[PDB]
Amino acid sequence: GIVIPPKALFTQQGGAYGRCPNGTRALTVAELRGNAELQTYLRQITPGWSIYGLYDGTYLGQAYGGIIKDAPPGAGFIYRETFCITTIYKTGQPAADHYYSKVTATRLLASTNSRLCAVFVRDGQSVIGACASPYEGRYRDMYDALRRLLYMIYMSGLAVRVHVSKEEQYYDYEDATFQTYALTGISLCNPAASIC
Amino acid sequence: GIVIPPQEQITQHGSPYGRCANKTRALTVAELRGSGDLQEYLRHVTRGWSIFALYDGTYLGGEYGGVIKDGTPGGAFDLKTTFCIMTTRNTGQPATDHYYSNVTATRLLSSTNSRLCAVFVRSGQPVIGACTSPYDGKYWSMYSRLRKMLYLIYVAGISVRVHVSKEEQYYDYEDATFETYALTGISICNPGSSLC
Amino acid sequence: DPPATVYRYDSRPPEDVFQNGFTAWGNNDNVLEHLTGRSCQVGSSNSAFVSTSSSRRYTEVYLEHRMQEAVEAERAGRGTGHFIGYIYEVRADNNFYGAASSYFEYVDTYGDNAGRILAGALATYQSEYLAHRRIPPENIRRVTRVYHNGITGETTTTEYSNARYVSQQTRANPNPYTSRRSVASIVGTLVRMAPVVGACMARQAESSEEAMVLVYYESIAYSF
Amino acid sequence: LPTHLYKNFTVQELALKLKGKNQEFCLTAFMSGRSLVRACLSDAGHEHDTWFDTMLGFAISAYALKSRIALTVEDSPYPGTPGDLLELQICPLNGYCE
Amino acid sequence: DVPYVLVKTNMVVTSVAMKPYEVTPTRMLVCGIAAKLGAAASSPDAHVPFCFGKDLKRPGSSPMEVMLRAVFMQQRPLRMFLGPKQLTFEGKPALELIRMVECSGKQDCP
Amino acid sequence: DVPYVLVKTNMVVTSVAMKPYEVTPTRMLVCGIAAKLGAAASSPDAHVPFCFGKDLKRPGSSPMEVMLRAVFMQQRPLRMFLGPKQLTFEGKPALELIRMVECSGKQDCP
Repeated sequence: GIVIPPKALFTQQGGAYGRCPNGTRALTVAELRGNAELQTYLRQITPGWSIYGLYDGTYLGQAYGGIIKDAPPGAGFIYRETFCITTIYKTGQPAADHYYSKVTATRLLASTNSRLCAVFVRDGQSVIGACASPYEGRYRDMYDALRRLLYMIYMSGLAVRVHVSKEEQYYDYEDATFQTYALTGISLCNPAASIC
Repeated sequence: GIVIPPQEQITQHGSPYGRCANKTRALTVAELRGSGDLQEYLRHVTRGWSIFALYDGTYLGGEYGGVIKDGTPGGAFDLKTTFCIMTTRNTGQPATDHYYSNVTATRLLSSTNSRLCAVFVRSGQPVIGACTSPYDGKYWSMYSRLRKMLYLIYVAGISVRVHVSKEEQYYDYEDATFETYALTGISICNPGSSLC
Repeated sequence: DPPATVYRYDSRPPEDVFQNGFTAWGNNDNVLEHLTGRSCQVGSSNSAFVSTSSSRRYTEVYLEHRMQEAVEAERAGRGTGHFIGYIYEVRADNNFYGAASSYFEYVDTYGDNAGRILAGALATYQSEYLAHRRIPPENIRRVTRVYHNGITGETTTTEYSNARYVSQQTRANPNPYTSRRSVASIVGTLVRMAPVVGACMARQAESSEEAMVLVYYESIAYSF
Repeated sequence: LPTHLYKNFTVQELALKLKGKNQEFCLTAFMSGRSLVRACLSDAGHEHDTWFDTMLGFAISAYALKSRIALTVEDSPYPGTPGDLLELQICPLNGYCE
Repeated sequence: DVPYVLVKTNMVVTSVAMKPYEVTPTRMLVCGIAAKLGAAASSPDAHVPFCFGKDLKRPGSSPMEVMLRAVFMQQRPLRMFLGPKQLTFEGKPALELIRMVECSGKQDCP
Repeated sequence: DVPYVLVKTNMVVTSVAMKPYEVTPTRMLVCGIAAKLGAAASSPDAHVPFCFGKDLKRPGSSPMEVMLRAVFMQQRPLRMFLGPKQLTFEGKPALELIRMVECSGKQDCP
């Protein structure tokens, strides 16, 4: 099952013609579908007979009855108002260390002035996603070091123990079955040294 | 046929636990053992039934005489004091370019807050040693670019034409059979080319 | 468990492959020269190994890209845009040894500095299996021919079965292949770019029907 | 600014040196049928030009990958001298720049 | 410019380029040519010029710049959000690249 | 901390890593695992954890970083000066690396 962007990430003055401002990303219908409160919120803020673009489908103002109609990626961008969510969310959980072993890095992703991310996968399953931005975040200064090793391990098929702080959550990948947090450390596996 | 560090390449007070300070490094046996100025200096300033640590041995000074005893690498770091040589010598020569050709970069050396060096060999035998540091030197500005060319040719085994400036001399390498100056250029070169 | 089926992308067509399988370039059976690409290098080809991969997906992707190269070449004017590639399905037996396992053993015998980190990262990445000396027609079971008209964009998949294929209940050898220490100057891992592919694999897949630009994985595996 | 473009050339020489007291790097692009196209990117004094480092790295990658590049050099008012490199493009790996 | 954000799929970065940002000298342009894997040698999505701005005041490499490097060396299939803006690359115009996620499969990348 | 500086020879870095500096934000660690050749897997020298600092206020790569990378990739045996300090890496203490020099032969690396 997918992960649902919390209502609070809903960019009030959403993007325009599919160009969500930097740091924000087009809400998907799969997402809007599963978020009851956001739908609920939408029915109140939406003026009559207005249509809204989404990455997937479209949203028809309460006049049309509040309809989430599907459509191809980027099709609803024809319309001026696009629903966008802010990619970063402050969980509130403590900044403790959490890590996963035997994972590989895949699925790069980069917005403009935002994070570079990767999906860590163990034997097929997407285990967790990690992001790093030099532009913002608790660990904005460690970006330059991390991206370099992020890169090496992605180019090589090297297993890794990844560290992540659930301090802040990231909603960059749309319709993800996995959670994405802040990258804080990478450690190539070393079984014979108690690493993986 | 070794390079002997000048008398001034020496710390006023030696260091504890074998921890020669940053920018300095332990004196060898073969190095002290080949320096009239150094031994003398020691005899005229070593009191008591005291012994000192060298990288690869010990120096019984004071009433012991001034005996240099062969040892084991880092084996005498056990002692209260180890003898440290500063590794940077401002030669005071002119900035004339000097180059060595067909050299291949081998044996890297690096240390906390100091320089990155390589021993440029040719035909098996060393030829020169060059170093780069972003922290100190007349050529700190060149580090960023140089470290790039240095890494490339190191891992790829590329022959090159190295360019050094003698304005600075270094003793980072222990028991050097070659001099070691400031790196100032690298050229993936075409025999007798203008770019060399 | 040793895989029973391994794959092999190749440019050679069924009529000969089904009749005479594949034969290693030579007798150099040194596990590191092979994994490091040295025994597949242009002018040093002699590996007593036939590169194969227990991963069909891996081969599919290689082909997928070799094809796109055709479309690109045509756009540049160096080609027709047409491509025909094949993926052979092979019954693995004892004479099939795992690249990785072999590499590690080699390193766990001659010591760490004897190996090359990425050379093993690759062997894992490719799921390479090594057919020692010879992979005979009786073992090749089926094949997938792929044709792509680059200009129109048509792709035509077609399978063919080799009659000579003898059925057996076998699988790859479960034990690592072993060789003596290499006595060669190995600068590093020879890989072909976009996507990164072992030089043996990449190179063994060519025939008569330009030089392959081989590069050291080490020189680009890190940003500059 | 008699600029020029050279497609499907290869990097043959790469060099980081010092011009007087300014940093400087140059490459020699070569194509079998012809002469060598030498262009140099010099450290413009103005410390901020990340350009130098960026182009330098990019040129090192081009050298590393062994790819054909497509390069744009301006010109120097004295023949037998490398012109200034203003743009560099790495052609599709394993192929040609169209 | 383009009236609205396009979104190409199954694209692969084929060539990359660094150029001085025609306007502001504090920035440069990293441009490339994306191609829809398998398309007709002649379809519009078989040759898509793109560019993105790089700030020369900020040291290092931007997230885009790092991915752009990986996916080129590896030829990974991507979803690209192109436009509206149009920069000029190689004479012709080129769409600004504003985002780009690697394709997982037929699911997100048709 | 350990009593004094250790000098291990024929060390081969077998794993690298990065992590933030427990006590400080403006810095982080880069760590590894070195292994002395010949040593049995039981031997503690079969896997020595090390680390060293990196100042996050100075962008770039330190010489020890550059070296580490090259020697790691190349599986170059080393002579490392570890201690006397200890930092935490992967839950355990690891010796601060203050210097390392590649080996030439049995002479300098016995």
